Amino acid sequence: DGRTIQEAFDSLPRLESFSGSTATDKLRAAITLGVSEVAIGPVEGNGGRPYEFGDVVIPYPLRIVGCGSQGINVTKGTVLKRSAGASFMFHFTGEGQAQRPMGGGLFNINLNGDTATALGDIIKVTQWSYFKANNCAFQNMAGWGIRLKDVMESNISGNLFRRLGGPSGGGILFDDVRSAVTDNVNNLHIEDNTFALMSGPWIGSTANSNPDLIWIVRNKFEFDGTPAAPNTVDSYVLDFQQLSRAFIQDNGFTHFTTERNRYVGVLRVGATAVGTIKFEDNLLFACESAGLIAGGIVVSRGNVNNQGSATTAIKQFTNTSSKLCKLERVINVQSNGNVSVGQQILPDGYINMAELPGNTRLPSEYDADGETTSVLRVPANTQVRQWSVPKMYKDGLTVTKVTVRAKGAAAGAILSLQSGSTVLSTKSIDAGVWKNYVFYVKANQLQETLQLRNTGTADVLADGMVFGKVDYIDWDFAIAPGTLAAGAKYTTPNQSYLDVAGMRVQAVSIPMFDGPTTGLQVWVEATSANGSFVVVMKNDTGSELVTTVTRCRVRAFVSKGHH
Amino acid sequence: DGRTIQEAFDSLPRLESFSGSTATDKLRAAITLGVSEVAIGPVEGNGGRPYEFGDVVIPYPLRIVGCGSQGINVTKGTVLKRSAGASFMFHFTGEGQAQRPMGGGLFNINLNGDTATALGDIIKVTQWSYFKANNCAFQNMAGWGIRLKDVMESNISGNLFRRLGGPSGGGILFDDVRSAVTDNVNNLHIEDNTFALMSGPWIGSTANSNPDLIWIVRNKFEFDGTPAAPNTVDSYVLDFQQLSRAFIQDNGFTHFTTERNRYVGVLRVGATAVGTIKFEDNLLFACESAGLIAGGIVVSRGNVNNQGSATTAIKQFTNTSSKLCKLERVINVQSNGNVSVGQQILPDGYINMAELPGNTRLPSEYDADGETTSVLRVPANTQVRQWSVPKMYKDGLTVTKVTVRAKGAAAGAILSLQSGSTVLSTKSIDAGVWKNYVFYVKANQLQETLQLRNTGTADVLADGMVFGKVDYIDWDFAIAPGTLAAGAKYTTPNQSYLDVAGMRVQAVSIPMFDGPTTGLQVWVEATSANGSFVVVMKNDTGSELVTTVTRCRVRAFVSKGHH
Amino acid sequence: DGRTIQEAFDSLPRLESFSGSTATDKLRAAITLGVSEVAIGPVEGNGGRPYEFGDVVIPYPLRIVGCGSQGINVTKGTVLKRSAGASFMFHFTGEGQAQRPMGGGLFNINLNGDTATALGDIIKVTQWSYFKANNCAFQNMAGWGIRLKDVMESNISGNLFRRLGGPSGGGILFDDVRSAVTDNVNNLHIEDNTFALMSGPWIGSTANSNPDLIWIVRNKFEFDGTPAAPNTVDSYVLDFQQLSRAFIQDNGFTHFTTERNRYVGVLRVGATAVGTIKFEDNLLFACESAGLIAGGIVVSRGNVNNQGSATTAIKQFTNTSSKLCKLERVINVQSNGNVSVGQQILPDGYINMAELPGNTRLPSEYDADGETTSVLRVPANTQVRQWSVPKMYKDGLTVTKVTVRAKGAAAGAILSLQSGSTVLSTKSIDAGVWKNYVFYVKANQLQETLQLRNTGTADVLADGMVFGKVDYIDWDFAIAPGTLAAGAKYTTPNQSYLDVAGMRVQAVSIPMFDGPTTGLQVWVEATSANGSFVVVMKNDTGSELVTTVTRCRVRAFVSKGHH
Repeated sequence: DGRTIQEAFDSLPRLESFSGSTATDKLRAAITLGVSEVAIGPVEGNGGRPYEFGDVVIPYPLRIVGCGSQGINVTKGTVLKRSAGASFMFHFTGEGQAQRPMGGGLFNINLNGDTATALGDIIKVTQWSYFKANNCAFQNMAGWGIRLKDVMESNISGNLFRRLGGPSGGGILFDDVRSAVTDNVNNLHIEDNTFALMSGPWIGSTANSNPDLIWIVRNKFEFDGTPAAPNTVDSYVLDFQQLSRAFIQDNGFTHFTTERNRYVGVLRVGATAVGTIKFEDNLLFACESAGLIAGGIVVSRGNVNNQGSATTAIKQFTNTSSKLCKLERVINVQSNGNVSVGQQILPDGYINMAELPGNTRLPSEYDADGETTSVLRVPANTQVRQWSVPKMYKDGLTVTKVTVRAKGAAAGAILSLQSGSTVLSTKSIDAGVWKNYVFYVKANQLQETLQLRNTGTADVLADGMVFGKVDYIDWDFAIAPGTLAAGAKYTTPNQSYLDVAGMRVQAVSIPMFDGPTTGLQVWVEATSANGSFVVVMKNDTGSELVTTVTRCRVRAFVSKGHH
Repeated sequence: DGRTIQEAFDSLPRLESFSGSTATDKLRAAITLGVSEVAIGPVEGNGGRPYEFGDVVIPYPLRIVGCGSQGINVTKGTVLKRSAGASFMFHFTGEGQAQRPMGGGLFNINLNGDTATALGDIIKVTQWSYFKANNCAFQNMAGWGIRLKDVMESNISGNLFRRLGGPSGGGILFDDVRSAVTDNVNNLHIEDNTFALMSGPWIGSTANSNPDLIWIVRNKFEFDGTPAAPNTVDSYVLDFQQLSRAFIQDNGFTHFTTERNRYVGVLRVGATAVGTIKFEDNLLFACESAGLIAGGIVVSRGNVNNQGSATTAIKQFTNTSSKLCKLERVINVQSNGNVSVGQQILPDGYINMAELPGNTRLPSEYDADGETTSVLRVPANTQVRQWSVPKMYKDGLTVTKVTVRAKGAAAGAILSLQSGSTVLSTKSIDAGVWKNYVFYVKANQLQETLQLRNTGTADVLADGMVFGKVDYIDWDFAIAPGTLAAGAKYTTPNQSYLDVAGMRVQAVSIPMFDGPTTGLQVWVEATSANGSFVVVMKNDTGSELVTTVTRCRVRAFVSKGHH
Repeated sequence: DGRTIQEAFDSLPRLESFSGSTATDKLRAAITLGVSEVAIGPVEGNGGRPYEFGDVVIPYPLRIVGCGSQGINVTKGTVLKRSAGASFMFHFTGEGQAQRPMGGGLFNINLNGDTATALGDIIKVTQWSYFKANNCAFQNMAGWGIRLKDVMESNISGNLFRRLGGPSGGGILFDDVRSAVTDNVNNLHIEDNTFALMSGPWIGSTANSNPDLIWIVRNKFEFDGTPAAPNTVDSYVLDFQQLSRAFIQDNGFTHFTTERNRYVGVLRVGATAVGTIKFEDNLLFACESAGLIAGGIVVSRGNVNNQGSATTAIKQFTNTSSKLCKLERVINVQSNGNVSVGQQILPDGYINMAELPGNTRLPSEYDADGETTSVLRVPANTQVRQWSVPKMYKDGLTVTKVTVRAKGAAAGAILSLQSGSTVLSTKSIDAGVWKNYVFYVKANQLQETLQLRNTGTADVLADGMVFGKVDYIDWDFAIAPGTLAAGAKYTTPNQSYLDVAGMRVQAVSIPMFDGPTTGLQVWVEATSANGSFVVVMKNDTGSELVTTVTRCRVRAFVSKGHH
């Protein structure tokens, strides 16, 4: 002893070597002793061969430290191979534990499956928190690299994932929740990683996985080739049947195509997905499709695909989500720098109705002819949406206009534009077609908020709207000029600015009519300084003129007050 | 010796064990020797108990390496407890050092306070650079986790912060500058961290802290519960009384409410804060308010709150900053996917005046009725803002119009629109109310720049403006038709296109007037190809007509040149 | 032996000590043995001096582990100095290797050059993957810190770079590709780093480097001072002669000016650069210029410069790229919070033509007078761009208008607006000047897509366009009133709504003419309910009137259908 102070036999560097019979049977000698960190040394101390573990169960936050690195090659560093017919290599599980396991993981380790085809899992983590897998590899099997169930607060960064998955595998799997829907995968970082040459979902989640607050950022995903096990189904690199808050950002994705192992899209989001998925500022190369969004709130912006050697421009998300999606185009630039798919050219001032606030839950649905393909279904006697009027417009001197693109599901839908419960105007909605419905708000009618409501008896599908100030209002009114003797004239009823615009009328257009006014000399007389007017119609023919018109119309122009 | 080459007693693995009497008195034996790295081994070598340090002072970049992990549990890994009545556990300080300490920190260590209520600091870092605290924990006291004064170039990532703070504590504190305002906290990364169940500011700064270039990104902040010490005051998760360049992005924030330990908002920014704070693309859940911005330039976009179980939609930032803030709505989506707070519906083409360039410092102030609540105060004889005219509009054939929303602080404010020192037109500003002031720029007056100036004698508050091309210009002019005999007519003075629009006039509206024109047949005669015109007013009554009008007006429509 | 189980002499902790003669000659004893990890201990075991390596070649993924930290100071931790006249310290190379090196690097090491002026390289990495350099320093020479050739999948994060470069050095260099253009630098992370007081490019690439998928994020770049070797040429902090997919985001940049060692700009991008460079959300302080973009697709948004003590507002990117660039202003705020350079005020609805899709590669070029300085050159008989018409506009009841800003390179350019191969209308383009060319699409002509084509015989330069719905259409038509006897009148040919607007005409303006209409009383008669009309011109003079006009024009207003 007397090692200048302590004793010798200082197995503080608890390497695998101190334990028992064989590597895997040393197993719980490691674990039974409840040692905190175990060194695993390089492939030199096992004679060029990897240490071979199988079905090792870790019930406590055990650091397995290595002296390898992220990388495919197996000839330098710590290397670990799954055993002949074992289901997993390590199962870090707090199932049955009084206190939940918190910490531990895999540091500096090249982890392989026993064979390039062994279905199963490499590393399972169940009911655990603050697992880290750093500077590692996960490779060489046809099951899942890392399988996660009820794991929180965790980190998987700077690793390689390769030759993983197939028919019933993939990379990192968010499995079903363990018990309650809150026993999910949440607060997990997947960063700085490299994914390559894999089958199944590269990252995925099950139909009951309920994941939340997932970072998938600054990774590199690239096809690379087909592994031992090709895909049996149309596949997506990121396949999340459920997903809540998620950042999927600043990643590369390269060569994901149908012909290349059936990667028909980059991201797929299941119908039952909820929370906000940000798919933003990814740089793609020669990818076939952004993917399929069947559910959730998904925001996609800033993504750019260089088409490279691909035969076609990237296809945009197919969206059938029942929820607001804001899917800005994935820009397609050809390898020569030419844009062949640009930003979506929207109608000026277009707002998809799902982007507006409202007091009723209104599921979105797919319509091929909707501006964004996504439209609200609004049943009878139900608010569409209600929004705040800009403070610059509430000056008593601004006419505004709402144009809404709508389709009746059947006969009898009516849209009303309202200020609160006051009905401003109504439009009957034509069944079965998209049409633009125009509603003007006189300057004296505009208040704090506006709403559209279905006041009819059938469902209306609401696409989007344009709302804003206008500098004129159209006006049509009854006339009855009758039969005029030679030289006789008729003067229309007064058209008060109050009725026309709700505010001073600056001027009007020439008047037009619901029929020919042959032989009528027409002019306008102001009846007040505020732009009220009559139209005068004088028989200029020299003999009796039987007029036919019964309506007159103008465009009335509006500016401010009297100065 | 002759250890196949060297000597034995190879205390190159300098564990705590080689030093002196007790853990803390080993203290400077460690430190006096000036050893670079010290291993601290797991809770097994101290008999299930943590090693207990207090008031240990580190004057040199000392790595304290551990074999623990980020995590709450104290039963596996390196664990360190503050001592009975000690103020701190470690003080990494370069106070008095000839050369500033640069490096060192805390690697793989679960750090606890002696008791869940001990006010003080766990870890203080003063006058230091390139401190790293990685894979750690900071927990179990009512003071500050990490206290920072004059620390630069540093990193605190992948840690847990929990059961910290209260009345006079919090998580990570940016304390006052040490001496000169440049002895601040700058270039610090706070990433990949987990904050939980804490009181005070989770991250904060003092009124004299002057921090700059701070990342707070891809962390998880969640209420979790109330710790031993509840908040005594209304609190904010991020409370920066001073802050310059800062990225606060891609974080989760969950369940921050008044009822939940008085977290009345997520972010608060002090009045004296300066540099650009980016609060962007955070995903919130059941949070009560974005917070209160009392100062600085703050940009907030891309944030989305899922309201979840909260009773109310998230409230938006209250902003009283004297400086430009660009605060895009934090979108509120209900747990069912329904938007109940959408993006702010702005007037079409609205620009808040603080977003424009100008040659004078003009502090912003709060006005409830301003479009963004933030408005400029512009004293007499002072420029409001000046901007560049788009090159597409400077073709000699484009009329433009400025609409500015303004309120006089008192009688006598005047806004002038100018091209350089040339005054284009003026509007007297009404005291005490918001009104829209309209200024037209004839096509022949538009040059390189435009400016608004207060040319009056009182302050004007400037909200925002709309500036853009228009396809018409309103025009009003003097007439004097007088008394007309039967059949007699009056022709107005010529209305030159040069005066009307400054360019060819395409057409005009019907003319209106400052009073009734009963009995007057009115038409327009072109006087040139370029749209100049007179109005003719003919007495169509058959007897003497005494007219009353003295002004005529039209809308004049403009298109391009003559072809 | 019988070390309670194993043998003693357990040189599993392979420190440098076990090898051979001297540090560098231990060289391949380390390497020949093919040891995976080598510890290098602190400056204490070499008597206060750094271990001094030179021209050490590593052909296999060797971890060189240290117990230092990122930092300038050389008195605590592992420190390594280049030798007297050696070209490099380590060359991690897989040149000649059967299997490519994958893994290894530099962990916890302060790496210095022998002298502050030694041109050369500190660390070269050639033909390698998954190199990591973490928690390190790279300092004290006038050559390159890290030189990279054919390195992939790699990471350089959390390091210090200082007193590096000069005339023929810099920080991190992406050197030429090794053999095929795919033997590049790709999938590399440069994060969390600190750059300081350096010359040359801080990060750069050669004219043949072809880099792809580079992160440069959340670093701190600051002038700091001039090193031993000042710049001999105008320099850029980031100088990438070639660069494809790259994220340059969330970085600080501080005090980069011409006077401060000739940093004339922050980023320079070479003419032959391709793939999408995102320069986004950087926070600059007292920087002189964003830089010079001579090539590639570059997207720049969210950047803000606080001018601080600098004398001038930051200058914006100079752009001469042949490819689409979307360069949103770098906002300039003065140290007092006043904006002095705001967002670019664009014409309302402006789209630079390069942002649109098209079937032909059309290189962009510089024009000082272009809205963005970047314009397309479109030769004869070639499409300009083609875009999709918004679905809200394709209702058969919407008139739209294209305004395109264009300059003929020479006489004879013609722009045609077309729906597919159907020509809607044409404009001859004036040589040598920018002009706005207006094209109206009647409501009955609008289909699925629109295109502009050069149908002339010279090149046209295309700046940008405005495309959108309009609520009127201008119309001009032939008349022949001739000589009218007293009281006689002329009625123009019918103006069908079909010809005027392609849809119902709501009203028209007063008619104007190609000359004076003195003495003509003019009115309009509707000829149908759908807004067709004639103009009547009656001689109101009482004697023969010889008219002179031959054209009449109106603005025609359009709304929806008949209800």
